[PDB]
Amino acid sequence: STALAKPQMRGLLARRLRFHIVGAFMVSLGFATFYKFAVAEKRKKAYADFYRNYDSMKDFEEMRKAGIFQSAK
Amino acid sequence: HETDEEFDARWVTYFNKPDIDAWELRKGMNTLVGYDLVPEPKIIDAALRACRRLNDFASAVRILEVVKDKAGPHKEIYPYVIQELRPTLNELGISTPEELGLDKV
Amino acid sequence: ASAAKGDHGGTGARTWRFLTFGLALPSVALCTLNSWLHSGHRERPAFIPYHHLRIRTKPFSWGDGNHTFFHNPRVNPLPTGYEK
Amino acid sequence: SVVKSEDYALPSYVDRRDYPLPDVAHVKNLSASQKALKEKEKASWSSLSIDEKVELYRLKFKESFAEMNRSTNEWKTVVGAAMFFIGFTALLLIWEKHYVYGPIPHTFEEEWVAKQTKRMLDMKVAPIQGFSAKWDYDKNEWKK
Amino acid sequence: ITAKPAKTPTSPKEQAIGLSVTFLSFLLPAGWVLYHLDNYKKS
Amino acid sequence: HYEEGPGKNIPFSVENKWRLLAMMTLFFGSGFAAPFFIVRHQLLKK
Amino acid sequence: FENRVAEKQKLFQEDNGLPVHLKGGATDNILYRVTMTLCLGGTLYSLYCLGWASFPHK
Amino acid sequence: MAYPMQLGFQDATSPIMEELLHFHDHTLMIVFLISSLVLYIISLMLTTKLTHTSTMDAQEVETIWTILPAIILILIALPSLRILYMMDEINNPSLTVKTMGHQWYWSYEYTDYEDLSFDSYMIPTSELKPGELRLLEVDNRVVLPMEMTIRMLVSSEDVLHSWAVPSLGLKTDAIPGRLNQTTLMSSRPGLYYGQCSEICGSNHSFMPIVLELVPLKYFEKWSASML
Amino acid sequence: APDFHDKYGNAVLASGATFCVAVWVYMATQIGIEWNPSPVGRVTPKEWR
Amino acid sequence: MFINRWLFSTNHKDIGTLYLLFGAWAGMVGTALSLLIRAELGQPGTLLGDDQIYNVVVTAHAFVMIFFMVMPIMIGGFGNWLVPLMIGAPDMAFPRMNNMSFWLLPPSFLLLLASSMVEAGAGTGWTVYPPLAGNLAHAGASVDLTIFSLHLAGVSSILGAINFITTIINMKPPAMSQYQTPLFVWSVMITAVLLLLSLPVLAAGITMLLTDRNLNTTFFDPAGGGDPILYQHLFWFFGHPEVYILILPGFGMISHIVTYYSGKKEPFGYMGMVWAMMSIGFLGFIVWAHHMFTVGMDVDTRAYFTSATMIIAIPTGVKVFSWLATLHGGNIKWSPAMMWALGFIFLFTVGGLTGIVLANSSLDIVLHDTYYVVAHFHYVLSMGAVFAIMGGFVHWFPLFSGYTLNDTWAKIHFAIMFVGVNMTFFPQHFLGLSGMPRRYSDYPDAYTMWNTISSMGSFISLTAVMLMVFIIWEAFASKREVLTVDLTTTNLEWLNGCPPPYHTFEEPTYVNLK
Ligand SMILES: CCCCCCCCCCCCCCCCCC(=O)OCC(COC(=O)CCCCCCCCCCCCCCCCC)OC(=O)CCCCCCCCCCCCCCCCC
Ligand code: HEA
Ligand code: HEA
Ligand SMILES: CCCCCC/C=C\CCCCCCCCCC(=O)O[C@H](COC(=O)CCCCCCCCCCCCCCC)COP(=O)(O)OC[C@@H](O)CO
Ligand SMILES: CCCCCC/C=C\CCCCCCCCCC(=O)O[C@H](COC(=O)CCCCCCCCCCCCCCC)COP(=O)(O)OC[C@@H](O)CO
Ligand SMILES: CCCCCCCCCCO[C@@H]1O[C@H](CO)[C@@H](O[C@H]2O[C@H](CO)[C@@H](O)[C@H](O)[C@H]2O)[C@H](O)[C@H]1O
Ligand SMILES: C[C@H](CCC(=O)O)[C@H]1CC[C@H]2[C@@H]3[C@H](O)C[C@@H]4C[C@H](O)CC[C@]4(C)[C@H]3C[C@H](O)[C@]12C
Ligand SMILES: C[C@H](CCC(=O)O)[C@H]1CC[C@H]2[C@@H]3[C@H](O)C[C@@H]4C[C@H](O)CC[C@]4(C)[C@H]3C[C@H](O)[C@]12C
Ligand SMILES: C[C@H](CCC(=O)O)[C@H]1CC[C@H]2[C@@H]3[C@H](O)C[C@@H]4C[C@H](O)CC[C@]4(C)[C@H]3C[C@H](O)[C@]12C
Ligand code: CUA
Ligand SMILES: [O-][O-]
Ligand SMILES: [Cu+2]
Ligand SMILES: [Mg+2]
Ligand code: NA
Repeated sequence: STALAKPQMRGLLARRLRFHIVGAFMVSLGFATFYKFAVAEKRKKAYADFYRNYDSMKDFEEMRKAGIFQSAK
Repeated sequence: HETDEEFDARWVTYFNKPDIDAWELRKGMNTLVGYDLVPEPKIIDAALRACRRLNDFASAVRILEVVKDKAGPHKEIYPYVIQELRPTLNELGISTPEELGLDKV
Repeated sequence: ASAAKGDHGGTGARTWRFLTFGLALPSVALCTLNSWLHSGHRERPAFIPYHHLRIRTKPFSWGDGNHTFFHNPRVNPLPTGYEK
Repeated sequence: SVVKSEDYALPSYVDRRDYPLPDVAHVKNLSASQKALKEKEKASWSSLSIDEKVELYRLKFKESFAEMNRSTNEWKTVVGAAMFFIGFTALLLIWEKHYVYGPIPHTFEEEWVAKQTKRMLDMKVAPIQGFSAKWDYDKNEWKK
Repeated sequence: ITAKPAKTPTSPKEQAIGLSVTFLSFLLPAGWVLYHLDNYKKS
Repeated sequence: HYEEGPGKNIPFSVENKWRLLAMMTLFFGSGFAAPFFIVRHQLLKK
Repeated sequence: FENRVAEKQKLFQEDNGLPVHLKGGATDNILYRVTMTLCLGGTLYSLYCLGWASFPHK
Repeated sequence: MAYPMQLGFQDATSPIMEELLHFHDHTLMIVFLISSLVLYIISLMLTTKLTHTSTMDAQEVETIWTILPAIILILIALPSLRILYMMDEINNPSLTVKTMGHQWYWSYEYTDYEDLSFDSYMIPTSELKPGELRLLEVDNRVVLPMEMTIRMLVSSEDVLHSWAVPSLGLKTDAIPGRLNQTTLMSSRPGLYYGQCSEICGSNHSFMPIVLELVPLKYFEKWSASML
Repeated sequence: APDFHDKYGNAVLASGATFCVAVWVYMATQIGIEWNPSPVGRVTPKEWR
Repeated sequence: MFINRWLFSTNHKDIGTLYLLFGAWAGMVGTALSLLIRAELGQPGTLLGDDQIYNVVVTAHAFVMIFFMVMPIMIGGFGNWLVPLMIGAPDMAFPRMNNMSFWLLPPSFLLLLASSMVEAGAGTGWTVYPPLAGNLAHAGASVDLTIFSLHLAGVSSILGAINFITTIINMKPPAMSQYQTPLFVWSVMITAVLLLLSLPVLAAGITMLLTDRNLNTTFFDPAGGGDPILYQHLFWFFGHPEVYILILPGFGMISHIVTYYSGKKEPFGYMGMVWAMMSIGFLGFIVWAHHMFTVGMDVDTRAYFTSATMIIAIPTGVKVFSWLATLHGGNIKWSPAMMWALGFIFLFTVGGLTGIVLANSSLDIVLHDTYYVVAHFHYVLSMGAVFAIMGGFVHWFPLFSGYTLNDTWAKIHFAIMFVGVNMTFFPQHFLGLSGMPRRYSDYPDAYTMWNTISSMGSFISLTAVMLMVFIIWEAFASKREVLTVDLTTTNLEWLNGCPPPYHTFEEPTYVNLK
């Protein structure tokens, strides 16, 4: 209501850049964590789960029964 | 590397040179607005008085324009500047761009 | 060859400093990295008392006469084999 | 409005927010009235009327900062025209499909695809994630 | 950049002509060859 | 000496925009058409 | 031999407007026309050979 | 084999192909991050009225934009080279099979004991049995034992070819006068498809590879059956 | 004074987007293009052997 | 006078104009070939024929785009027009030899045309590997005409390289050091050194293929003790430098365009940009065998080539971040040229990154000779080299011609092209990861959706090409003559007006040493 106080007048561009480069880092950090869960670990779990109790003979017998093979009717 | 205070003082001295010529006035303002800052009121004050000594009213208005422009979205800088310059604006009879309607398309 | 670079006009200190920091020292840094990756001891091989190796025609003039000057117990066997 | 061609070798006027004080005045050749205004300008600016101050400004500068910084409706034309030409491209594709391309192979027929799909599930194509992983081998249906 | 006004302005109608001619000059010969592909693979 | 200035430093005339349009159409069109006609030539050859 | 370079300097600096490849005189024009005729004719001939080689022949 | 609308790698059928899947995930995360940072910074540079047009000093910031990419490159190269040397390790196989590329089909030789050889041709679309795969089936598949280390030797009797099976992570060029070796190990039975991967003329698109992976006892039965 | 974009930009944008969407939708759905979508959730497997 | 001016030229500007016209015409030919490619693949089955006609088209597409469109436009066109102006020189060092570099190119192109008209064409790939390219699998004249086409293009560029290096070293103002010359001039100098050193090796290799085909040598024939893989080494010792040759003048133009339309007097980090281009040029000579990771090389060699290839990312990233830092703080002018350059920075970066994926020889086993590679190089070529070409063309067209373009039309053109190239090439990453091979006229059914979309994208880019032609016509039709441009104090090529007089700098600039 009285006199206006002096705002920051120097280095406004540099201040904006610093704030948003830091912000971009945080988002990158964030996204790296998302990707590890949703992609890399997801894929590691899917292969580990598939094989943990996988029965390759049983798999073959199912395929053989369906007629898929030339050499094993 | 100089302090802000030593930078500002060089620029005040620059514009306060009594026989500054038109070329030096333009060189000064055109160089200053290249920096990452809005010039301190004490600098603008000296540049406006150089305009007076060079009988150049239009450049005085233009200098207020570029001060506002250099603040970008920081809307509080220009009213603070104008407040700090109002004594000089009154003494020299400088109308602001807004008072002249030069702020509307 | 013209190598693959290409910057004359009147050779000078500035160009050679450019080469020093922009090519020479980076190459040293790369080779320093490469070497620190491949360091780490290698298995010392079985000792075999080959007669063309561990030559002793006269005792060395230091030590007990039987140790080379930069003898490394880990990788340099004596004529009788690796030390304990 | 058709200017000079020694202009390239002479200082010229520019409206540029980072070059606020151009090398020449907007108006080079002054009228008698304008010359008189410039004389008045050597006296106190307080004695200048608003209308006269604007005219001093317009002798020196072409556009004010607000004027030179104005946004435009051009993006509407650009985006709309681009979509028109991308739309026109689909007419080329329709033409190509009608007059150039013949039938695709019989392996795309619905019954072939149904059989092919079973044979792929029978050989457990991509069973960890890609394809058979998405079939419920117990319930004999696509996993929901 | 600054420029003089066009010496020989090209109206929207003239532009429609220039555009149409340009597009046709690309499309019609290729179109004719591609239309007749079957006619070529049999001679 | 040679002619200089806009429209004069080029091996084609821009004196008439419709003659120019014919020229440019023949120029770019012939390059774009050539591969289609070479393909047709190879297909027809044998 | 004697040094007759000065007389060739006078010949090739004569202000007659001729480009350097013709400034030696009428012999230059003959050699140029021979060269260009062989080049352009040879090029036309290469085009005929393309046309012949472009179709099943022999 | 690939399936409709596939975005990524075929499901891994060998341990090395799984390693490559996990390494691709790691590298693609970095590619996505760097791509998106560059796009973001472009938008950041373009969205402010604030200006700074005088000379900027570059030295300090260029340390960061060399050191950080150098570290990223090392973080890619470390697992990349680990997998490379893994692929190369001595493994002693129990079976050697040769394949010879031809224009345009593959032949196979199993000459560890018997002298078995045969040709393997694409099934034409007009001869596919219902539900079989266009451009991918062959008349004679490469029968192989599952869960065993197999040495494949690759060459050519005419032009270059390349012998590939994407779900096993395999691609070995077929070069006349040269005998290239690769190692094959399938974790699962089944049918595994690939296609000629070096341009070789008229029917490059039409000389596929089909492996048929079966239990050892069934492989032995098949071999015995060829006497 | 109003330029080309003031006078026509709204119409160019609206008509451009409308034409583009309509023609690509037609091309994609009405002329027999085979997109070959995934059979997952779509195709009923049918006996082949 | 017309023949004297345009067939007998010794003028760097007119010779640059000839190159630009030649390269534009070649661009139409290469665009038509690319559409024939994508028409063949635009639905499953066969459209044209088997892989022979298809791969004659593919082979010609690549040769035309690289040797007759990009290099003539960037180096012959922009290089001849701009380099002398940017250093205040009155012409090139060898103004008459310069004209021969130009006139060797129509014969080179004619030989390429002839190759495709005789016999069954050269359906070899632009790599021309034996034995497919030998005299048993490619009997007859087609491959030999292709070799001769490359020989003439090679001589053209080698002599042009000698001209540019000499001009740039010898014809600057006496006060101007190499560290006062503009970045585009640097980029042409470095490109020229790469051409000088790499093309003679290509020439050796294709000459050995010619003698294997015609004089009963066996450099590449195992029956004589030769080796097909030797050809590949010789070819790629040239062919990796060649892709840096294709992009370096583009880097130089991008530096100028980004500087200009950011309202800056100078690019950020000038000496770092020089360093980065020199580093890229040097490293570009020691990485070639990353084109050969599946041929059977020893593991340690694969490790070295993986590592040396990835290190090029470091200087390249310096340039990318320096362009961003040049934008930083700018008064941005959203001109059409700026749009091309911004698209360049982002899309070149994507393509460079998938190049780094391929540098990993373990993953390259599965990605080699698939559409993943095609996606990589069309991002750096269709969306890098070409975007730099379009940005420089729109930026400097008023200098070369004296007339302005219609900026709105040019922005529309950019928008169409951006959609078209991304629709064309982004799905090709999926096709590659999922195993679709290169150089195939038809594909297993599973690959249909992305091939269909990619072919649709190729038609959108065709519409952009057609529109460009119209835009150039409109500019010459309307005749808006340039008056002034901004920033001439840091863009010397503009300071003699538009177009500059036939002779410029007859009185050289004055530059003193303080
Ligand atoms: C301008 C428009 C023109 C139109 C043409 C298109 C343009 C391209 C825009 C497209 C916008 C791209 C945004 C990221 C795309 C990732 C798609 C994906 O799911 O990728 C998956 C991976 C493999 O993944 C897998 O193995 C498993 C996938 C399935 C995950 C589980 C979910 C199951 C359902 C899947 C739903 C889909 C998920 C997507 C989720 C979506 C997340 C974003 O494929 C790949 O690696 C392909 C990677 C290619 C390498 C370049 C990467 C760096 C580009 C970053 C900027 C883009 C520039 C675009 C180029 C420029 C773009 C402007
Ligand atoms: C303009 C042309 C051009 C350019 C510039 C490049 C640049 C690169 N290319 Fe590419 N390339 C081609 C054109 C080009 N390429 C062509 C035509 C082929 C195929 C030839 C054929 O077979 O016909 C090909 C093939 C090719 C292969 C062979 C793949 C195969 O056949 O199996 C490889 C493998 O390493 C490769 C890698 C690279 C790399 C690492 C770069 C690097 O220079 C890219 C560096 C750039 C960046 C990395 C992005 C910017 C950097 C940053 C933002 C910093 C931070 C980044 C990181 C930390 C990673 N390219
Ligand atoms: C500069 C190089 C370049 C460019 C620009 C292009 C552009 C395109 N390419 Fe190209 N392509 C190659 C180089 C290039 N290509 C190479 C080297 C190969 C491998 C060959 C081999 O395997 O042996 C290849 C292979 C290749 C294939 C794989 C074939 C196969 O493996 O079977 C495909 C398929 O879609 C393809 C499609 C396209 C498309 C749709 C474009 C489109 O984006 C083209 C669109 C049009 C333009 C980009 C305009 C061009 C014109 C100008 C720029 C002139 C402008 C005029 C003035 C300024 C006056 N290309
Ligand atoms: C059913 C309908 C299908 C339509 C399909 C096409 C769709 C999209 C078309 C969109 C075209 C946009 C083209 C750019 C228009 C803006 C150009 C502009 O804004 O540039 C300014 C235009 O000026 C001016 O008058 C204005 C001049 C405006 C010219 C507009 C011309 C349009 C031509 C369209 C041709 C379409 C053909 C379709 C096929 C039949 C000129 O700039 P300066 O020289 O600096 O100033 C000079 C001043 O004196 C001008 O007054
Ligand atoms: C398979 C069959 C393939 C056949 C391909 C044949 C290709 C081309 C036919 C060549 C016809 C050549 C005719 C003579 C050319 C002489 C050029 C020359 O001598 O150029 C000189 C410059 O090059 C210099 O010096 C540098 C030194 C001179 C360079 C001369 C090079 C001649 C070209 C040979 C091919 C080189 C390939 C190299 C790599 C393998 C002079 O330059 P100008 O601009 O003229 O003048 C400048 C004035 O100031 C001079 O007073
Ligand atoms: C990949 C790039 C190619 C892009 C696609 C081109 C888009 C279409 C352009 C139009 O081309 C024309 O199409 C006509 C058909 O609409 C053809 O007329 C043909 O068909 C007519 C109707 O059946 C007959 O009247 C004519 O005699 C017969 O020539 C004509 O030859 C062809 O020029
Ligand atoms: C369409 C044709 C050019 C076709 C070509 O370039 O291939 C040209 C030749 C002469 C032109 C005509 C006249 O010479 C000039 C007139 C100019 C008006 O502004 C448009 C119609 C106008 C009456 C033109 C119509 C059209 O542009 C014509 C008919
Ligand atoms: C010394 C030379 C030129 C300096 C000059 O005379 O102006 C400069 C120009 C580019 C610089 C290089 C680039 O900035 C890239 C690298 C940046 C790192 O911060 C140091 C090493 C680094 C490799 C630099 C070394 C050196 O400072 C270089 C090579
Ligand atoms: C590829 C080339 C052989 C080409 C040939 O077959 O004609 C050979 C010759 C010399 C080899 C290099 C030298 O042997 C030195 C290095 C040895 C390392 O084990 C691999 C990288 C290393 C840098 C080698 C890479 C590559 O195998 C090179 C460059
Ligand atoms: Cu065999 Cu390709
Ligand atoms: O070549 O990348
Ligand atoms: Cu390479
Ligand atoms: Mg290969
Ligand atoms: Na096809």
